[PDB]
Amino acid sequence: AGGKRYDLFGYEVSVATGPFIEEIKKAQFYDDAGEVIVKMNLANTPPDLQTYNAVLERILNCKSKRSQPVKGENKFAAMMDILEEMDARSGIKPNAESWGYVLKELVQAGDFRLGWVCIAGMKSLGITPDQALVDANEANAAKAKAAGTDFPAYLKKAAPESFDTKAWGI
Amino acid sequence: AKQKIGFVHGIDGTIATIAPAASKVTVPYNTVLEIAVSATNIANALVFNLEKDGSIGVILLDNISEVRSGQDVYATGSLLKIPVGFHMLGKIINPLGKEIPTGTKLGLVEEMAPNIVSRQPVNYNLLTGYKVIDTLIPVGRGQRELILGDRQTGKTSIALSTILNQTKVNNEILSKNNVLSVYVSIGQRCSNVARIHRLLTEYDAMKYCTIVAATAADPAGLQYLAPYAGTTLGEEFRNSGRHILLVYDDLSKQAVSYRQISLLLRRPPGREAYPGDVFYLHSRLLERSAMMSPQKGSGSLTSLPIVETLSNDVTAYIVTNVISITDGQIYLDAKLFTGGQRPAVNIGLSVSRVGSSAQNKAMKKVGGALKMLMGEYRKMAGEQTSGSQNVSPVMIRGARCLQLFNQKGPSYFMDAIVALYAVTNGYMDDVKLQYSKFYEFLLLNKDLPVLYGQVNNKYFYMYNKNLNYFIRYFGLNHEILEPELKKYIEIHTNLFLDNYQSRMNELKSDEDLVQLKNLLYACKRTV
Amino acid sequence: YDDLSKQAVSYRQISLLLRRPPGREAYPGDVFYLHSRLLERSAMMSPQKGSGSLTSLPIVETLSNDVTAYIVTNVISITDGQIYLDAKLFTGGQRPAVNIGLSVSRVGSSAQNKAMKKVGGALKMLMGEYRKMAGEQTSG
Amino acid sequence: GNITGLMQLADYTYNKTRKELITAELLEIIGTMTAMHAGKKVGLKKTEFW
Amino acid sequence: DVKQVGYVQQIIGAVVDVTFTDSVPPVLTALTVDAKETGTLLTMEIVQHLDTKTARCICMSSTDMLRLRTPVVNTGSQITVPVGEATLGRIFNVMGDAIDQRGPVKNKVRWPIHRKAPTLAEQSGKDEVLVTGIKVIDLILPYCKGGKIGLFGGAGVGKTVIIMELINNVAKGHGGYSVFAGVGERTREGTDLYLEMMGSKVIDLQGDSKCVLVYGQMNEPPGARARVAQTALTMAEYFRDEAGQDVLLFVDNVFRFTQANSEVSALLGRIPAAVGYQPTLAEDLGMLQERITSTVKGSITSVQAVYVPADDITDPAPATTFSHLDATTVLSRSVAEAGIYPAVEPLECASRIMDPDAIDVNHYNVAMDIVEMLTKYKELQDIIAVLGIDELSEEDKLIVDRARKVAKFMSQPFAVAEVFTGMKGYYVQLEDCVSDFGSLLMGQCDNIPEMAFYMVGGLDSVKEKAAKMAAEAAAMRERARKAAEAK
Amino acid sequence: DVKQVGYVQQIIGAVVDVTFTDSVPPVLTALTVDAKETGTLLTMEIVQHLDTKTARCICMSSTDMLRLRTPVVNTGSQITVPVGEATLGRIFNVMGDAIDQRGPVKNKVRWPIHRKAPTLAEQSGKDEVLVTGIKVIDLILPYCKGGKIGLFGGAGVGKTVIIMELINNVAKGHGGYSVFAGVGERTREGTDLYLEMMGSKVIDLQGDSKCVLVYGQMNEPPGARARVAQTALTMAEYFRDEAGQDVLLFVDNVFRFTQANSEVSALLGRIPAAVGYQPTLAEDLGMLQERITSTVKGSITSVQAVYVPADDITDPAPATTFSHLDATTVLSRSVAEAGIYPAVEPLECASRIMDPDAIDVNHY
Ligand SMILES: Nc1ncnc2c1ncn2[C@@H]1O[C@H](COP(=O)(O)OP(=O)(O)OP(=O)(O)O)[C@@H](O)[C@H]1O
Ligand SMILES: Nc1ncnc2c1ncn2[C@@H]1O[C@H](COP(=O)(O)OP(=O)(O)OP(=O)(O)O)[C@@H](O)[C@H]1O
Ligand SMILES: Nc1ncnc2c1ncn2[C@@H]1O[C@H](COP(=O)(O)OP(=O)(O)O)[C@@H](O)[C@H]1O
Ligand SMILES: [Mg+2]
Ligand SMILES: [Mg+2]
Repeated sequence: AGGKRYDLFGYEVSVATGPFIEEIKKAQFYDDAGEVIVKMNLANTPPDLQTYNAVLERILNCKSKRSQPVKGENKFAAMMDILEEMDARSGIKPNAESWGYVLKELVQAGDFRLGWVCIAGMKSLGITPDQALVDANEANAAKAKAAGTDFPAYLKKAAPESFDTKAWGI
Repeated sequence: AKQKIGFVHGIDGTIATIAPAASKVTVPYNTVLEIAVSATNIANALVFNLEKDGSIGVILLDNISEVRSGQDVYATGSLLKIPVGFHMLGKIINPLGKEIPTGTKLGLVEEMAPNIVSRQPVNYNLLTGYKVIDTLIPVGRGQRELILGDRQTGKTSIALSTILNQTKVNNEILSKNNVLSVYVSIGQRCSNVARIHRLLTEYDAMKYCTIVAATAADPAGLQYLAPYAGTTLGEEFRNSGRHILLVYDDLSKQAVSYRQISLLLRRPPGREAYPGDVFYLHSRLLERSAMMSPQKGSGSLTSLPIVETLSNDVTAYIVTNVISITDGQIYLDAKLFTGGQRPAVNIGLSVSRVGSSAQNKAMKKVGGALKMLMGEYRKMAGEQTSGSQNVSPVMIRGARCLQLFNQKGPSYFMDAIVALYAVTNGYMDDVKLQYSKFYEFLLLNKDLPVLYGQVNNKYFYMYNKNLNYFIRYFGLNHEILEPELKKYIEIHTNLFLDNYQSRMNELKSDEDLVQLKNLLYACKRTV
Repeated sequence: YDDLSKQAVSYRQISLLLRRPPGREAYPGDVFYLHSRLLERSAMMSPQKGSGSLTSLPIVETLSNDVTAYIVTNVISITDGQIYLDAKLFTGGQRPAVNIGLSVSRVGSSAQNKAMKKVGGALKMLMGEYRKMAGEQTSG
Repeated sequence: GNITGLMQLADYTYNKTRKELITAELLEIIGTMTAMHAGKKVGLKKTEFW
Repeated sequence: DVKQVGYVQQIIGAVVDVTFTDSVPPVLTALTVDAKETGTLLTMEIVQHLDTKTARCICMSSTDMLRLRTPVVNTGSQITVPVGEATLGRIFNVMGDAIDQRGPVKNKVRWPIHRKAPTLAEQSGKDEVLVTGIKVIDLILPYCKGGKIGLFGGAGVGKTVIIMELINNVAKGHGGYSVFAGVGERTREGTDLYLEMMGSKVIDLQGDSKCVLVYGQMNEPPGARARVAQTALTMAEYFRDEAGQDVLLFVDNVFRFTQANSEVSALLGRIPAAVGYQPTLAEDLGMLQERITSTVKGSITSVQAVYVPADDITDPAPATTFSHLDATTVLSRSVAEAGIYPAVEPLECASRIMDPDAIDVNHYNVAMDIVEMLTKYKELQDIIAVLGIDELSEEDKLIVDRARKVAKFMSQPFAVAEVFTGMKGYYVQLEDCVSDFGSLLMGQCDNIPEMAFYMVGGLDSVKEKAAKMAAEAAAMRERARKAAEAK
Repeated sequence: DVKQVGYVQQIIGAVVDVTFTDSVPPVLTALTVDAKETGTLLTMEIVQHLDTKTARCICMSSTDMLRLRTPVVNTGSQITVPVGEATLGRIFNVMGDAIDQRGPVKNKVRWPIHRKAPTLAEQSGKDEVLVTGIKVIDLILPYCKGGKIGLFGGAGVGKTVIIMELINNVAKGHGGYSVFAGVGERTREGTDLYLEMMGSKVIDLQGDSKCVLVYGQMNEPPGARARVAQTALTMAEYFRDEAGQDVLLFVDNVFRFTQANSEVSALLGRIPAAVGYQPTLAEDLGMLQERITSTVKGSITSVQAVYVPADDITDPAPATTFSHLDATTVLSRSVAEAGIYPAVEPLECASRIMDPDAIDVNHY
């Protein structure tokens, strides 16, 4: 019930994607969604925009990447890398829902500076953010301003007046 | 019941000759055999020659000292196979699959490569962490780029730094776009493998890495089959849609082992004593590198083979054979390594046959500028600078970029594009060459505007480390990142030139001057 | 003959495939004797033999202006002179692109006619000095 | 004079490398040929002639 | 009726020996082994005989899990290959089996792989220039229709990119057909070429294609890698003789066809040559090259490539390939390291049709004058390296600057090199290609700077680039003025 | 029990073939002939099997007056050589026999010369600079305790003198048992070293000796020179593992070990690879090199010399020896001709401990 899709080699391609989207929505840790995308691709079902958006949803709502904890986890990096895989690699383009998920994570994390970049990138592409999230971003910014956490503490301290390999920390 | 085929006629070191039993039983070619060295233990082997009189020339791979003449020989009828799976990550392993201590599924060792329809062209990058390899010699996924150079020039360290670079990203992104790694040590010392394992455990790069060691004490047949075993581990990660990276240490040693095996088995020599079909060897090995089609999971495995070079010659048989195979090459010159700069890449001789398509949107524009700048700088750099104030901008920017190319370890993408942007756009033109890296250190780890209070930028600061995924998508040549980037770099340059450059030039004491010198070298190292 | 270098490769193939013992540059030993079987048949015959004559102009291709090769060293050892062309002169408009210093005819003047000996002696005494003068003068 | 001396060294090294390469190609060919000769059996390989 | 069976004696690498009781088949005959035991149809091709009852044959597929004394069928014919319109727009192996997953191949006929060369009476030499669009080639090496071309050069010189650009510029306008033959090629290049020919609609599957692609790559064994060119020739000679069309025959590359047989030479028992190549190399290459030639029926405009290992031109393989060509294009590392692309050396390369009678007199004269200038340019780098530019006459500096402009001008950006250059390609017509070089030859454009010639097409683009560079230079000058005014 | 017996089959130089009726022994097994026939004791190690009921084996002593049917006795073991404190201050041969004319070595156990290398778990690379007192060696190519060292140099460049200066500096003030393996070098140098040490009370025979000497020199046939380094490693590994003590290992030089194995390979019939070298050169050299490693039990700070025929680094033997070392020292002839000594070419030299993590930052 849709336009037939094709690969770069002109071969016919499947579009039946709902059964895999259900495997994403049933997930509890957002590394399983990646394996679902892989097992989808092996069956000649490439991901569509709805599938990537469901993967971003499962990313945002999940607690951890895997059952066990991992050091260096970043809830936003995986989302933005899926966006790069969408635009550059696969050719699909994101929509307002995708950037909205990406902004919800920055709102939760409190990273108020990347949120402004997400906002500017939305309206530069025509997308209109939800003012709820913009107000939450500015609120977190004001909190970090008044509390002195506008930047980390290790930046707001004097550098060594004397040059020394140990003083600068290298 | 095990089926017997003959008895060990003779044995010449790592090879053996099998004489047939009284039965007419036939053996297949390239299949594995077993030799009953004892009632309990077994010595695996592999067929390399069949002959008119039924004799079988055999390569030995385990328990060679226990082999004698007259021992019975059983046949499995199968090609050589090894265990494969995610359970092998974080392990040093014999190419036979035997784990090496420290202190169900099986994959064929010799498989065909993906055909012309089962591999997509290169689209994604592999951040080696070094600015040269990411800018002017862009390595990609599914690529097979050689690492040349004389002894002790940084060949192993480049691949190690690549593996170490990938870890920080792989801990962030999903487990499908992360690139794992294999380090195949052919003919190397066991101590080097122990040191590599310790390094990877220190930086925690061993969760996403495995090692396949075939040391010099080990049999030649094991050194011969090691890289095929590494590619066989990469088979599953291709077919499981994941990514994986191969680092074949010295393939010249892998060819010495093949020469030994062949000549001891009374195969005819060839050019430089090799049997002749040593090119087909590396061909079968390296053509397995590919960026797979979406029909096959969009998987990939990069190959970074290493080849030793004698007196900077690219005329030897193996080097030519491999340059003919590999897309690009990363030529490491002793004259530059010994000439001070490290990594000692020679851009005139190092290339990449993928180019912009490998590297990213943000890096495409910077590389398009850097290529032109270096092509202009190559023509002038032979001149001793005489127009010290009449020097061209290109002579400045190229020297600053060469200073930035100096590294020891890898570098984050965000921590490289900004540093190269400041060079190509000339923001780092007033400071002298020697301070080109201390500038970068402050630009990446000591935010001066945030320190000196000049904070007008809304978001752009080099402390977050997560702006990379916005640069990687939008690019710095965008409406939102370009002006903030300029209104960060210009204040950084101004505060530097005012406070630090001025204090630096005022030094006359030998003690403070040496303190500063050591600081600049340390900044060259850590950054 | 266009040309004898390929005749030598053919002889080498015939020999090696028949397992004749090899030699320098995978050529048999008697490959010199091959060209001597051929070029010695060239001769200016006697008045007892009809006064006939057979001239030979064997061609031999060089590679990177190598003359220390095996076939070249053999044919030079055989021939009653030689002609040496150069590509640096072929590109510089000097066509035929000879090298008079390396080009030699041991038959110097007995071949030349009465009208040609005088002209050739003059041109030799001219070119021998033109070479010394042009070799030492500047480009300007 | 210095250029001459450099030229004589270059000539000695060139001719040395030339002769060594000739010997190397010769020993290679004789080695491959010798290996082929070694791959010949000494057995009688008796067969019926009646 | 019944096909005789043979029994394997020994298996050494790609070489196998076979017994035949009744009588051995002829040389180059195909011999099958069923897929029941080894999993795939293992084909083999006799290279030489040993005894009246025993013969030895190479294998075009890898030999794995192959027992001794296995039955080997005599097909009664050498390797038959399909030919026709159905071969168009399809990838093919050595055996002719389609490896692309497009479908079966309709074949009303199937020609063999080895065939006698055309007789001297059949041959036809027609002097007719081929407009490649490339500038160096349009001037110094005018490619001849129905002739033979060779892109000599080592690794990383641009002969593959020259093949791609020549395809893009010729095969589109070539109303006949075309054939590509990857021999020891990188498989990635095969994917790139296939997707380019698909996006360019040279290979229009639903419509009508006009390009065959045969591929035996580095991964393949030597027996396949040697018999690819014969397969592509079986495809091409059909279009030449039967269909009567004009054919393009691209090859990448012949040195792999050589070294494959070299990899089997020791197994066959043949004694090697000085460089380690097979003793029959010249004959083996001639039996292929002579098939690549025009006839009274048609004309194959072949374009070949040769790997020159270690940039050693003295290597026998290119040395023998010189004679079998008409346009010996040569590429060099030096011109490539100087930032010029295509990295052609005009002095080292030559053409047969570069004659006054075959082409225009002005074209021949301009080409010969440029070639005469560049030799003096070499003789003057010999001097400037020592003395300096000051110690040369102004008449000498003039030709120095002219040659320095010519060398940079004969660089050219290609559409295929958009990835590396980042600049759109230019198609330079032959007539403009002579008016511009002649205008530069007679000092008509000496006021124009040097770098304006770098990586452009015709003379109009040069003047555009000069105006540009003057604009940015005035910008830097006035910005320096304003910076001095500011501080 | 009754001893196995065999009969000689053919002789080509040092190489012998032995037919064993019952069965062939394993490779590396020793085979002895009585002195009644040849005139002296002769042990011969098996190196390969040709067929069942046959074994090709290399002689240690000369094959003079050896016949084609001499009975041969299987010892049932590899070449066992002594170990322990009894080996101190004594010269030994390839067979572990003494030649110093002093007395019977009071060994308690003998170990085979051929041995598997340490496992990856046993190895422990500890980076510590070794102060030699030499000025070039310290700055550019700093040595490493427990690591390997290479003095790569041709004929008349000064690598033996460097070894002697390193002995006078390091070895005497080492506090650990030293070993000196002469492999195809001048017999005069062994006498000079023995007298220099017997005078320095390093080989005090009436006291405690801190040295071991093994000498298979150029006079000896290749069968000795190809298995003498293994004997010295058998001595060193006992002090490394059992005693748990740091030791040195001065090889002068490994190139004659390689030459000997090449001559042997020609006698064995193996096809030469390049420059008339054996096809198994890399394997044969790595089985010796990888035994030289600092395990957790101890450390072996080897100092190997290497010879370069015709002053050619591209010779396969040094070219393969490079990878098996931690600190190279490429000596030159032009530098020696210029009067400079040591004739080091620091641009060709290299080291592993030359990092700031090990050596101080100023030194780097
Ligand atoms: N980028 C770098 N910065 C500083 N030092 C470096 C760098 N790269 C390599 N080195 C140093 O170079 C030396 C050798 O590097 P590496 O181990 O990569 O050499 P190699 O090519 O593996 O040598 P071999 O060929 O002998 O194995 C080491 O001391 C290492 O620390
Ligand atoms: N530091 C030094 N001062 C003076 N002379 C030296 C020095 N080092 C070496 N030589 C000289 O070099 C020559 C040979 O030294 P040495 O015996 O070490 O040679 P080698 O390196 O062992 O070479 P070979 O073993 O082939 O003779 C002697 O004449 C010796 O005096
Ligand atoms: N027209 C061109 N513009 C820019 N770069 C080129 C051009 N032609 C060749 N190159 C260089 O050559 C590389 C590809 O080499 P390739 O042609 O594949 O080598 P070979 O032809 O020897 O196989 C490119 O990646 C690039 O560096
Ligand atoms: Mg290395
Ligand atoms: Mg000495």
